[PDB]
Amino acid sequence: FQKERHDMKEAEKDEILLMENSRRFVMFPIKYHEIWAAYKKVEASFWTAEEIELAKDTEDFQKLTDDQKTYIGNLLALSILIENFSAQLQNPEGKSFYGFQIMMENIYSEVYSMMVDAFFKDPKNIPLFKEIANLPEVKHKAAFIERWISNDDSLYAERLVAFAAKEGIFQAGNYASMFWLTDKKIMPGLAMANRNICRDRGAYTDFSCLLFAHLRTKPNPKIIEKIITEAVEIEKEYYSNSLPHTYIEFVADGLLQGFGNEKYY
Amino acid sequence: LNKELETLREENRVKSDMLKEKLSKDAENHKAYLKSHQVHRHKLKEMEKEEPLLNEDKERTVLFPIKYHEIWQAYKRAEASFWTAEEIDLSKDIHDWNNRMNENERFFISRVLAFFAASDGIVNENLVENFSTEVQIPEAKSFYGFQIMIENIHSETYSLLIDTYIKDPKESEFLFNAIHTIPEIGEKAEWALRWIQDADALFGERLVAFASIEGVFFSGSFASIFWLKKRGMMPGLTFSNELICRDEGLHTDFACLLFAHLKNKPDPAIVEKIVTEAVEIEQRYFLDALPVALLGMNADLMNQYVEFVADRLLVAFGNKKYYKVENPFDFMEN
Ligand SMILES: [Zn+2]
Repeated sequence: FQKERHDMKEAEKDEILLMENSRRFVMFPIKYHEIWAAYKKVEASFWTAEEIELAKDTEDFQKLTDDQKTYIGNLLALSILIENFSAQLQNPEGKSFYGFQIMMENIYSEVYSMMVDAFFKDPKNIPLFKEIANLPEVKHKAAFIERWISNDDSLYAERLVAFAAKEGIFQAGNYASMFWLTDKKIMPGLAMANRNICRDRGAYTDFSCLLFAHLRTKPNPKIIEKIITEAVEIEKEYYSNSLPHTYIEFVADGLLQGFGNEKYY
Repeated sequence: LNKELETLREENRVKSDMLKEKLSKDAENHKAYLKSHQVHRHKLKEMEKEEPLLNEDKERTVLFPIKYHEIWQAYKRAEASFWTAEEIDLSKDIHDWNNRMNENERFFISRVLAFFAASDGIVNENLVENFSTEVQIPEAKSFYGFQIMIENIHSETYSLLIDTYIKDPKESEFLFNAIHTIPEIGEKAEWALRWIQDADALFGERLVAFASIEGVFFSGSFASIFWLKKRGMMPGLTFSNELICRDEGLHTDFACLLFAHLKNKPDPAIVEKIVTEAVEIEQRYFLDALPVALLGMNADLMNQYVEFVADRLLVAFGNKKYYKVENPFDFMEN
């Protein structure tokens, strides 16, 4: 599928999505009902760090196993381009959704920090990985984004599928873990914060499945399965190399179906 | 008809043509100033590379321990003002628009709402591509993060509002076409090009330019709408207008806050020349384009209000008043 990629490159011009929308001063007679309803949906779920209580939630932290404390450490330490995608999507509907997404990301970056603070004390001294941020596993994550998204020789539809991998596939391990550690009464806080981020991250991933869906020229079905797999490999990696399952494959398939493909696992 | 509009426009044709003249020779006075201060501006653009705001802090990773409480608290203040268009009750508005407002009032509110829509995306770039991107400090990032998002809801409010008073597609068309042929538009464009888009421009100077855009360039519109809250009409509009004005006031205040953290600040002469030119373009709108008389307002008192808002801004930058006037509109006491 080399030659055909050349055609899609010339075809991306007929994509009304990537195309202009000029002359539309007033925006309410909505032209993109689908992405708009997607934006309204995340706009309604707007939440903040303040709406989260970690007090009397830190009790159940220091009671965890000596190493379970080390886990969460990196988990937070890790977590703690949307602009480019937003720049390519030419319409008020889409850019509104994107502006909201990066807006919410900063709140996640705050809530995460708060945990690092209320738990591992003010000093970031306890967080080990924080000093060696740029370590192997992440370099592999950075390479993936360097392959399908950053690489000049890439197509919009492709970058979309990769973006979703990076949004839904990747940190699936994280949430999968915390959903466990926050299963039944243990830490009500980290629980709500996790329930939310996972919900929004899901939506942010769907949004790319929604855009993709509206693309007139889809890329080859194999490249898709070729983009996901790689992220599933880069995921299993640190997900089972940082701290002490095959949940990724499950999600990896749902997303595969999300773009109109066959379940690889 | 357009007969009265000419009568009104004419009442301030001399005052207006002056501002026009004044503004005409700025594209020239500016190239001159730049031509003769090349050595000095070159040093400023350099030192810019030393400003805490404009450079990363690799030692900071915790991302929490509040280093800039002034800003963060600004952001939190904003973050607690979240609001949606869905909160705007317009049910009783369409009635007021057809039974209590004259043809001159509707002609004023319309164009005013249209001006708002004609600049709901142009400013999207400034905030990011020419601002958020810079300022390598998280507190400020959070703020701009939230500003851009709020601005998208303001852009919705204008379309929504316009989509409720001006349903007819044809009219909504003429509305903007007649709004694109206004001299002020180019004049604002020229001003920008002079203090924002023109390369070899200082961050500190853009800050004043941006703040002017947020707290001076529409101050008259916001004012002209609270004037309706007085006569007790368009609660759908005056509610949304109140919320947006608060929002813009906040964004301005934020500009001034960042400014205060700059080690090398723009010559007060330049800060005044930027705000002042803004004020002239703003006034011109209501002395040339839309006469406040159209809704029972006094031209002269409007100018004063704008000049007041600028002085209030000039002062929030460390400069000293320039018009020294007083707030003419008691209802804008807020
Ligand atoms: Zn603003």
